Amino acid sequence: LTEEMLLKREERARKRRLQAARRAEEHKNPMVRY
Amino acid sequence: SERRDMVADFQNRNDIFVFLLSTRAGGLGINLTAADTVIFYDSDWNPTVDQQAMDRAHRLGQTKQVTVYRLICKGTIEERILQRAKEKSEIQRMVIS
Amino acid sequence: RSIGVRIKEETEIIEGEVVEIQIDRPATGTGSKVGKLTLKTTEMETIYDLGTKMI
Amino acid sequence: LKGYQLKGMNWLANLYEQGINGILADEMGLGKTVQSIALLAHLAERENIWGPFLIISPASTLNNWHQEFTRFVPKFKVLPYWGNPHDRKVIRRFWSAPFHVVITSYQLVVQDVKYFQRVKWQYMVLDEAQALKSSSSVRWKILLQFQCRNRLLLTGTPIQNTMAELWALLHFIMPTLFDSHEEFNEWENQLSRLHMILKPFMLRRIKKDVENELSDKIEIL
Ligand SMILES: Nc1ncnc2c1ncn2[C@@H]1O[C@H](COP(=O)(O)OP(=O)(O)O)[C@@H](O)[C@H]1O
Repeated sequence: LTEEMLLKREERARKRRLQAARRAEEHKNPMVRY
Repeated sequence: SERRDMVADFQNRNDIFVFLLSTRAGGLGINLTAADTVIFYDSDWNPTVDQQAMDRAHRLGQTKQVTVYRLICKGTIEERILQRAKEKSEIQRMVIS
Repeated sequence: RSIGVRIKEETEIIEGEVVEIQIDRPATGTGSKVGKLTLKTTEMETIYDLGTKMI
Repeated sequence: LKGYQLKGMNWLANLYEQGINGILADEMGLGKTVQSIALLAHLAERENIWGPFLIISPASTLNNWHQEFTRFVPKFKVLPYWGNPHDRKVIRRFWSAPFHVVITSYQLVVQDVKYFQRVKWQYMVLDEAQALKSSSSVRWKILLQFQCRNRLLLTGTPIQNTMAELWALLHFIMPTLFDSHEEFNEWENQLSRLHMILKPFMLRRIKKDVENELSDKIEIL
């Protein structure tokens, strides 16, 4: 019920933080034999 | 992106002898203190830009020795650079020294 | 015949005693031979992976 | 930090207290960028630790400008800004102060100013500021329009060209008396006045502060 009002932010926000991190770490770095 | 890994292999290794730079992409802030010596195969038409580029080798981390070379044609045209450089050097001193 | 042209030929040589050789030859094939060779001195020794014209 | 670095830092702190823009024209190889790093961490007045800030730089230095903030003080929220459009622009969707200092270069800034003006800065750091020497440039005409209390110019020795390129950096530091060249050409004598225009907002040393430890360049033609 009430959680979805926050999920619509935080589910995206955890993805923003992760995408920022993985961008920023690039942005800061037979045969014979005789 | 490419400007990082070439510097990161030239600093912090003994694997390489020499690096090629343009006077204007290489001349600013790179701090290649792994270098002992510099050759200007060309001097620039704007004087002191060579000196600004020399000091991106010349700084405190160089424990061993320091040298710089200029290679110049005998009077054909490249003399006009060393002329206009020595001529403008008086102005370029007297604004700070 | 009475004008000399004088040339320094300077080249790198390997001068050693053969320890062992392996030559590998295909069962029939196109002829892509391959092999290894080893050389010694009274001080030092090493292995060379061989090329096609060397073989 | 060696004592001369702290001395230059307190002179920049005096220009901060006085609200004055200036040129960090100490010699090269001394901690040029390092004399700016301590502006954030040294002052007890709190604001310098948590404000928004921005750096403009020549593109080949978009590496040491983040590596410094891994050793001198590693605590800063620092954001690099360069790449393909969706490499760079997308970082503005993450920070939308919540993140402190942004690193940039002149080719980007002259196009991106419309985005950068969406955020205020406390201080502006401008590295190899001789990039602004041409007041005719689209770059200088736009870079004048960034928002801060202080602009600090860093250079590998400033100016060193004819009067057509003296005007732009002085005018970028102060608009006062910088209406036209005619009286400024009057302001030995003329050079002494031009020196006393620069000296209240430019430092000098000669390398002897480090040539106690370092030997000469062997220079050859
Ligand atoms: N913690 C430190 N310990 C010793 N030397 C330091 C330290 N921090 C800075 N330096 C000196 O900084 C010099 C490099 O300066 P750098 O950061 O590249 O600034 P600059 O552009 O002025 O040369 C090195 O020679 C190094 O010895």
